[PDB]
Amino acid sequence: ATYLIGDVHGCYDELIALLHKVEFTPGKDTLWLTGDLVARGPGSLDVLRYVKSLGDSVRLVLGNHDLHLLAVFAGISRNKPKDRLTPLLEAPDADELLNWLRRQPLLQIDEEKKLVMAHAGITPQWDLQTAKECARDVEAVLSSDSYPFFLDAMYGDMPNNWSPELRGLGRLRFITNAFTRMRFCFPNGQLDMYSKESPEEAPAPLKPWFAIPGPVAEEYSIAFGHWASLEGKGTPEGIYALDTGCCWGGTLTCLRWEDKQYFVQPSNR
Ligand SMILES: [Mn+2]
Ligand SMILES: [Mn+2]
Repeated sequence: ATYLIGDVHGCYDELIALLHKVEFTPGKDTLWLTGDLVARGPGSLDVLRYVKSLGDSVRLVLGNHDLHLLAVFAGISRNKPKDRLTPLLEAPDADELLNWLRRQPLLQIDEEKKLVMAHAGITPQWDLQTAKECARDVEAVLSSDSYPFFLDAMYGDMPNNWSPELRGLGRLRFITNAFTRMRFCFPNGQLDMYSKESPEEAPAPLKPWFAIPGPVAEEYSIAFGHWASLEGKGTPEGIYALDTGCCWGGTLTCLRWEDKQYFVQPSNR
């Protein structure tokens, strides 16, 4: 069976309870994770250890907090106490865990299930071949010996319009923002990087990226996390928002793909 779970954010206990609820069995089942495995919750270290241990039984995409963790680890960004990352950073296996984490994809594709996963979704300005190429570009940087310079470069909110003619840092920054930070678009598909509220609270003419017909969404289902104030609701058919804010005291949600059956685990507050 195929299980998809949204942003875990270090909520290891809830993760394990949800997986026991479905009798998740490595070797017979596969787990898809939308990213943001770490930060806010208390068990980032345990989460990373367990997910890494699953090997081929897990298909992960990196989110924005995974990338921030990598930036703290390389000395690029400052650690926030609120992120609760110090046990993970001071772990004796920190190097192993994080060199594994930076080698994971930004994008997961399963042709037989017609299923695409990215942390934030798929911008409507992209077709599938382009999404793939951009994922491969950023992934090559992340898994190279020079990933700290990339992490330093990734911060920024422009450019917000895609073009195959984009180059260098602007290209990397747009790819990163589209995959890990996207929520609302302008009618032409151009990215907005300031509104994090629910679709009903955003001012016109902003709409969710998925309310704009895009070539990928026309042929594929798309699962994603990241956008907690969506609360998993309001998506069109074929769009699955899996982040229900477990680390914020909401719930951790698991979707079984074969029957589209939802299983939910309350936050441990
Ligand atoms: Mn996120
Ligand atoms: Mn998140």
